[PDB]
Amino acid sequence: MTDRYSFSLTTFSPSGKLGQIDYALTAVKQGVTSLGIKATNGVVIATEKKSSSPLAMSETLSKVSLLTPDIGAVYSGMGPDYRVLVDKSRKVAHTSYKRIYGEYPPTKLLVSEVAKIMQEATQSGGVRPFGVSLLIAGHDEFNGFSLYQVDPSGSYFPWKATAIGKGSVAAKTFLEKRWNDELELEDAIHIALLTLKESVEGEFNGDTIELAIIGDENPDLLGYTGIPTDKGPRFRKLTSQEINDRLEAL
Amino acid sequence: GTGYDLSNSVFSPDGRNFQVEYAVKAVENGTTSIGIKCNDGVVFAVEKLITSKLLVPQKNVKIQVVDRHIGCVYSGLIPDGRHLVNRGREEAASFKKLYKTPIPIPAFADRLGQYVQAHTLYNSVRPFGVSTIFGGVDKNGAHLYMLEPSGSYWGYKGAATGKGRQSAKAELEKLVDHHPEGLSAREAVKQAAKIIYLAHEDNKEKDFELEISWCSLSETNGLHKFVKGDLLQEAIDFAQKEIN
Amino acid sequence: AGYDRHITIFSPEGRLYQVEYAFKATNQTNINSLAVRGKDCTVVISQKKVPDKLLDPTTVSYIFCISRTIGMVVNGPIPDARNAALRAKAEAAEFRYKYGYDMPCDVLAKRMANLSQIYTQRAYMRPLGVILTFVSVDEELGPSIYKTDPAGYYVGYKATATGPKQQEITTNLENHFKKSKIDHINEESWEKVVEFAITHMIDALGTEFSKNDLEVGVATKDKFFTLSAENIEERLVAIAEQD
Amino acid sequence: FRNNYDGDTVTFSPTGRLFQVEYALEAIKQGSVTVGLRSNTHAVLVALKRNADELSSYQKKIIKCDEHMGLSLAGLAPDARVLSNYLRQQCNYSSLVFNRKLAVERAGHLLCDKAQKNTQSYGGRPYGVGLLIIGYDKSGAHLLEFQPSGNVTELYGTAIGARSQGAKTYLERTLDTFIKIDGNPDELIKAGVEAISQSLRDESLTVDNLSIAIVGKDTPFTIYDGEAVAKYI
Amino acid sequence: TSIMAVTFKDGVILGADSRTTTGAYIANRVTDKLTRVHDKIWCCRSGSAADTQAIADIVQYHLELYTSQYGTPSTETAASVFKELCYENKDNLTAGIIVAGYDDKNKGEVYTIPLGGSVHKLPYAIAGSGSTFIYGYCDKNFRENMSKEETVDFIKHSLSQAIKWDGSSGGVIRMVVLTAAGVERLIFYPDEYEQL
Amino acid sequence: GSRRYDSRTTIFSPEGRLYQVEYALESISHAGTAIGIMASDGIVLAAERKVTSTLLEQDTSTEKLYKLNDKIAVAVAGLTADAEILINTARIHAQNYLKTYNEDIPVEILVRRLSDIKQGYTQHGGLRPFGVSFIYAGYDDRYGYQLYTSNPSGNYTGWKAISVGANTSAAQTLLQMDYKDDMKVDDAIELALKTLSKTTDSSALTYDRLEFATIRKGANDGEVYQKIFKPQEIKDILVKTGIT
Amino acid sequence: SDPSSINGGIVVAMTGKDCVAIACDLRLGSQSLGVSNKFEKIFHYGHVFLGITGLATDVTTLNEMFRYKTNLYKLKEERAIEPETFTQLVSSSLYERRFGPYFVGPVVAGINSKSGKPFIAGFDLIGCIDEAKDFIVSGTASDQLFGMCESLYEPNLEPEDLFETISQALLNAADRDALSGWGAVVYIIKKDEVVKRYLKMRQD
Amino acid sequence: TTIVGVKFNNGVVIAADTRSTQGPIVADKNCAKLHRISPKIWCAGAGTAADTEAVTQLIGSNIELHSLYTSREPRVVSALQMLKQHLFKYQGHIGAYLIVAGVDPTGSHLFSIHAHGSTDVGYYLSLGSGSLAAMAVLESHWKQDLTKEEAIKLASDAIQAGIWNDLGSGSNVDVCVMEIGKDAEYLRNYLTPNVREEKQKSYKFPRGTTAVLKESIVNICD
Amino acid sequence: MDIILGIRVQDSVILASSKAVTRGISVLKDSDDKTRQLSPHTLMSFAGEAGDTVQFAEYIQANIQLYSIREDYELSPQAVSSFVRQELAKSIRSRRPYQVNVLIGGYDKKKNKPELYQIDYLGTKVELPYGAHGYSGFYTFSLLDHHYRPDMTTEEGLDLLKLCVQELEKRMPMDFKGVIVKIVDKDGIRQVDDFQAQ
Repeated sequence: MTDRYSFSLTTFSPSGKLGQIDYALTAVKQGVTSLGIKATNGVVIATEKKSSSPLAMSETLSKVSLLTPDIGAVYSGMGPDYRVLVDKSRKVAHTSYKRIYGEYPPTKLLVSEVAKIMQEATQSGGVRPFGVSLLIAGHDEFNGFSLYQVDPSGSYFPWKATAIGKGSVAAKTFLEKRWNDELELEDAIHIALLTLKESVEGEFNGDTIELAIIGDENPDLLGYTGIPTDKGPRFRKLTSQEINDRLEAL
Repeated sequence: GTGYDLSNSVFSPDGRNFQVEYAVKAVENGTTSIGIKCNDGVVFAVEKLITSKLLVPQKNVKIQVVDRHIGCVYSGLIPDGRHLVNRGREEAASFKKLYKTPIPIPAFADRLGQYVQAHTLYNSVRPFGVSTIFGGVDKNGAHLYMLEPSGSYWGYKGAATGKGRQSAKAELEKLVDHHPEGLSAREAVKQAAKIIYLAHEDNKEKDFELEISWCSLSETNGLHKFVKGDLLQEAIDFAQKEIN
Repeated sequence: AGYDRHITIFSPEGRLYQVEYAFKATNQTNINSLAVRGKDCTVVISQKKVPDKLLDPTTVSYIFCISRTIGMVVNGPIPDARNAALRAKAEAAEFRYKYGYDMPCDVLAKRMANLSQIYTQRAYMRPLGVILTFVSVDEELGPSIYKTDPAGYYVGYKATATGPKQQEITTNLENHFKKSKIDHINEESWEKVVEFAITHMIDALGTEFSKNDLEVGVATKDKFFTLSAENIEERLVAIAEQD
Repeated sequence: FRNNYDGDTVTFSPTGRLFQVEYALEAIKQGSVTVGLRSNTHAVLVALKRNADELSSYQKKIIKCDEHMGLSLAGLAPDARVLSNYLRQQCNYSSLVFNRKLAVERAGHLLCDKAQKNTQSYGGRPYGVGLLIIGYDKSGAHLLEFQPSGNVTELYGTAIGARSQGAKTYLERTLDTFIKIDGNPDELIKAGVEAISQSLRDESLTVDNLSIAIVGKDTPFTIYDGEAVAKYI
Repeated sequence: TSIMAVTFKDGVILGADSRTTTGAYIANRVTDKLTRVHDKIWCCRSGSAADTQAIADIVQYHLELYTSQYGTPSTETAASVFKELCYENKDNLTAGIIVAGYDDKNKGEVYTIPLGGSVHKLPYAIAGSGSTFIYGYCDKNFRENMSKEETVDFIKHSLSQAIKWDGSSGGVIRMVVLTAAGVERLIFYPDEYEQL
Repeated sequence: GSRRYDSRTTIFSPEGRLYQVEYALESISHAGTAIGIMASDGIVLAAERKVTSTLLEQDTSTEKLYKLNDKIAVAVAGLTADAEILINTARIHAQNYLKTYNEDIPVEILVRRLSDIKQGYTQHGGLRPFGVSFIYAGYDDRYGYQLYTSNPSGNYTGWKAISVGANTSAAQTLLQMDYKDDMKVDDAIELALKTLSKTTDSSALTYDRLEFATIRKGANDGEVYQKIFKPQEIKDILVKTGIT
Repeated sequence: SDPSSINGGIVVAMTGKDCVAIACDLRLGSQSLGVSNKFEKIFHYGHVFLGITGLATDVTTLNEMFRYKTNLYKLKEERAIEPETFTQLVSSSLYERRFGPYFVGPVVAGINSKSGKPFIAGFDLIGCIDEAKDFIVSGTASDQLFGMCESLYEPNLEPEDLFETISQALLNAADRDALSGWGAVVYIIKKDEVVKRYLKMRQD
Repeated sequence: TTIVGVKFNNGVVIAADTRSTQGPIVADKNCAKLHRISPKIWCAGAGTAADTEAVTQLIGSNIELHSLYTSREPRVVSALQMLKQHLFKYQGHIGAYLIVAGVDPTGSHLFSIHAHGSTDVGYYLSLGSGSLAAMAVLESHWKQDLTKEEAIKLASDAIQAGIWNDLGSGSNVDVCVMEIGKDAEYLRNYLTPNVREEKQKSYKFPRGTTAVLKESIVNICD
Repeated sequence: MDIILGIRVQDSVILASSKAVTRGISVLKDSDDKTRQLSPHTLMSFAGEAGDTVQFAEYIQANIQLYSIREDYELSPQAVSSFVRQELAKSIRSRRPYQVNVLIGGYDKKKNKPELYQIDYLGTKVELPYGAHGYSGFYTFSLLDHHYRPDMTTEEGLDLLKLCVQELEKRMPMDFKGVIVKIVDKDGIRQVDDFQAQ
């Protein structure tokens, strides 16, 4: 027994390529499309709920997840790898930040922590890189709204809007045409729905689409009253119904 | 491509673990051994090849006891069998220390099962080169089991493994049909001796020595004991007689 | 290079062959199982095949009682199946100890799926060649079915099927639900839900069953149990007086 | 074939063989010959010591483990030192903790289990030496044969090493005779020396070439070399 | 604290007072000292409340895992687990446990694990600070194979005396009846038992 | 065993070269170019952002210039994520030094430490090296303005002007041509931009594709100041130097 | 014996109208022996102020620790740490040594650079936060400081007035404590500027 | 300190005084003793102040993580089990004594926990130095099936008993109501019966009263 | 305890340390030098627990000499004193603490100013015009408080110390057998061999 794989499984090839990272990126390319758009007063991230069978309950599988009350994430690639990354991300937000400063981490720093976790699966002994790309959206007092992308290599970059996965090339092009620095959240939601429609083959509705936003504080989602400074989470997942109402004005 | 059979925990394209399958070959190349479940106990018997006149008779015991109520016999790489019984004993001691009661056969079966299965999980270890037949009596009856190198096991009415496993299985199947009400410990012992003699034809070249043990609620008080002296000869004769 | 097919590292196409081959191992037993949700119960049915006459039929099972409330049926070789069952039992017992309440079906499923994901990422551990279907009547979610595979994937189902002829059962079930328009069997007794399940099992596989060709597990509020050959015969008799 | 499955001890060949173990067994056959035989009162070890040059000594082949137990080796000497040492400790443990002399049968089981661990794990290698264990315990005289594969067997007599087959046939023939040589050590020894010389070919057993050991009823395990073995040549 | 377990014809009954104190102050006057470790295996705790609760919680864990693998555990096995924990950790624990359970084969059984971690199978057992005052009474009035009604009366009378003399005991008297029929919870108030 | 899948990242080739180091350097050669120029009154760091899009938020972006100290900074060429790992340990080493001696860490000592970390992955541990090359720009009261470079091998050297990443050959030639010991920070700024401008594999050199920073001892003060230029500031300096 | 009474020393902080004050004595002794009259007990990281009383060696170690942590914080966050945040950092840093504590009495003072709101806080040696709006006191003459502050203090004082109040509170408290005194320094803090003044006091 | 917990027909309420002390000195005349474990699980502690706060935030952090992992609302029995197992491990060295109350999918709950790791369940509980004064009130007025309003009164009355009769307690009363179907409502300073009377004089000093030795500007900007 | 005194004048730091080593009832040596040169312009005197004293001094010396070779530079006195403070501060919370008090006198060649640091076994550091460890301070700090001036010459400093030593030889119970005096300035460290009667 005992893990005796203490050497790297990702190494440099004569051409300078890191094979395992390139291959992980290829797995990301085969994944269902997901995207994110940053507005002036919010951020939207969305993807398609590619149910693997009509007998499956697509709601019991969340592709969009809350990391902190003001930060959410979505991905493209290997769903199981994403799931554990979310568990680790939620935990590191506490162990490396909340239990020290008594407040949730700003978006860039949490992204930085996730990125570190992914980089390590690129050099540590006995493991393969995570086969996913993430789109993390959030808000924090001193930086406002932000959107980031994290790749299998651990690299991450901020975006105004972007797409990853299957038809990311076409979707990125469609976003470059409609994006401007004056967009309001509802506008971005609208643009998000339009972009996603080109990537979807079959049914396109609130039950096959998963979408969340980072907007204003939702005092009704807090759970208690009595403390003025505590106004609620900015992260909110739209309901199947909220999505349909917007599809009619498509 | 190929090479799927060079490392222990690798799945081949058809979902198999070739190293475990090769371990099975070591088992089939071994001496034959069996187990018979009777109406209130179990009987174990094994073929002991006589390599030469030099082997002191009755001295190289192959059947082993675990705790005081379990018997274990195996075919294949003998050292691997002992290794497995050593673990079985630690497993039994651990269970008794914590729960006081001696370990139930089904519980013991899974203990050996999980350990054997564990050796098919990594390439840093090799699978066990033996198939094991074991059992005994507990709070609710007699139990007979057979465990393969894959860690696979089930409860049995009768079981056999090794060189003459086919002959043995054919004989065991007849018994099961002609005795739906259940065989008696005394009968099972003789029947066991017979089956081994018949299964010896798949190795008739070398001479052999018979070994039997049993565990019966009425005949041994539920404790594992070896069949010796008179009861042994009486069984050897019963077999020598029906071999002609 | 060609070793990207022996351990769990990516292939140039971003694939994990060892995981795909582990999926192959799940059909080695040539058994089919299915699960359906009642109004207030959950049923799992699985074929039972005992070829050898020397085997004690009572010890041949692929259904496991994980906890007082959770049941698990496995598709794959029995040793990997027992490995999963032992771990699941331990995880369920530990959860109750640490958090003070019974581990939910979907939570145990996630936990087992995460464990599987790890074998998928760490080289020294191999994937288990099995698919696990967990069932129960959760105190918050009601009747539940959650299934995990060697890729670390898991999801909840209205009903599901696993095995060599998985597809035939699945489409049969899909057709029934497109018709009824509801996500469960509208029956008050678990007995009738078991009958529905066996009935559709027969239609899809095109085979008849005796009391020893099946294995059944039922989940009710606060308890999961398996049927005896006789409880099954009683079920087979009732379905016979309808056809 | 073979070449692909003989890289380490943790690999089974397609026919269920363990080549590294088989290769270790081969080092025994290349070792000098040694014989062992017993009656009901004594157990004897006879060994042919091999030398490098005519300027070197003849490497010892018999090692004492306790007052009632000892063994002879064939193959890698260092492995014999490791194994005999483990046995010395086990005999020691038995005396100190239970005030009991270790049964030869038990010593064989301990040796088997120790060797087995080196045939199922990665990184290790099988022991490359054969051993003949003799002793006198509460159930009489005993002779055991140890193989690196982990297989230990109790015999009336036997031989290992090169051309060991000669002595082994002679012993398998002399059985009924030597097994009864009770209360007469010198006779059992001569019976052993006659068995070993049945595997000679190169030379003839000399005084600084022969090595004998005996244990029995009222005889602690003692080793005889040189002048002390003259009366048997 | 006053606790006791009594085997009888149909099974076994556990009884206890409901007073927990910190010095002379009654921190809880309605404490529940009858602790379930399995469907039909229960125990009465005495000594450090923190310690006994931790032990019981762990035993419950061990018995739930045992059940998942090997079926229903015997009362003896449950007593063994308690013992293992109490004996091996005798230096850091102050726990006196009475274990009582109902088996279909063995009927009702009672095991007492006192301070040192030793185990004793008995027809009936009493423990806690209040037990010293009822040794004579219990030894003179206990009989084997009593009926449910008689046993309940025996426990009720015994504990009321223990409560009468021991300031550390008091409140209500709680009982748990373990038989093939099931599990029954009984409670008896001061106005009743005080006038016996 | 595992030995089968071990690439052996730390061995010599028959020519006495370290495979993994040579391949990591090959990787570095495809990364955006980074330039460092040391003047009499300051230091300049300039780097080209590899790959960009209209939607890339440049204001909140940093992929090549990082602050290590208030007096030391680095320009990165290679795997960004590998760089962040090293940057963070360097930031720690600097604070440890300040805690121990109550003095800011001398530039070379921090550079040597980071280089030693890199060298380690080259001799033991069986892990791949970091695919990173750094250009360090710092100031201390012992050597004043300093410029250093370190690569995957763990080797480091000091310079008056240098470049890392893509097209260093062409860039080094241009720098060696117009560099002059008595230069001034503003001259350096211009030399840096011109050089990048001639070596870019892109159409034109725009502000959205650059990162700029200077370490000056602003005369009106007496202390050292690090200025990591903002988008608008880069756009400005781009027009002034005549590149618009 | 008592680590908190070996060296001596005091610290006090007060809030005013859009301002805050933090003050401390300058003594450093060893039991009855006065050793140094220049041991300041107030430090600052960016615009956040920290005063520390207690064992001198821990006062020094803690300052070095917080300089170390606020430096990294700034490098990663790209902004100076705020009063509220730093208070949580002190608290968690102290509780980390719960069973081998630093023998100190920390005090935080500052103005949130974004809300302009004045802030102060105190802690016991293992991290418990005391977030009073008026004043925080610490040191060998803490009883005296509580007495002065409760009497002299009043809400919304102007910087120039708060200075007179904090000073009189410090001075008169110090003079009734044998282990406190030997000089004093006062910090008046405003969103834009910070003034430091050394007070004239008894030297016995 | 005086903290109480009272169960009513459709929920549970907890309250505490606001006096914090260091020996016989009042350090904070209005500190908040009611802490949040999760949105609807609230807590109050007595004993080592740093310990109740730390233990509350640690388990709170872990409860949140557990909630996210299971996609379910936090349960009071989980906070109880995590708190007690943590405290037991530390053999009483973490001086945390707490009253935890809350509502979750299974109903309303009320528990007490002691530093050594033991727990209790009840309909009404009190802790702290003012524990006995508060319990005298609860034993006199509590009754089964209290209404939300009766519970607020009873709890509030119990703490007042502590404020007035226990020297270790004083100032204000804080309350938090947790009802089965709604959000929890925290009522900071629900009662303020101890306002300091206006002082007889103003101690504002005429500027220049304090002798200064040296002055200077401090550099904040880098 | 032993006598450890230090004084910083205009362009140098003077360190005076008693020469006696007493164990129980006997004065074992009367020419003990309680000092170690850490670097050419940095000197450290020490007093305290029997074995820990020299072991600590020599340990610090080794570390500074190592730093000097590795960097081919000399750490400033303030840097050295900070390194020494951290070591003592680590020690106070370890299994068995170094019970050593020290005075560090150095001449900072970059600032061209002498510096005197007093650090006790707890890691308590302070920079002073003059310092002392143990009971010495009780008689010398009031003397120096009276006769000290910042602009004193190395010679005026030596006369000031002579005054301190005379007071110690008059009022202190123990016979410390005189002191060894060393001067630290821009030219290094030299020992005043003539203090037995200066």
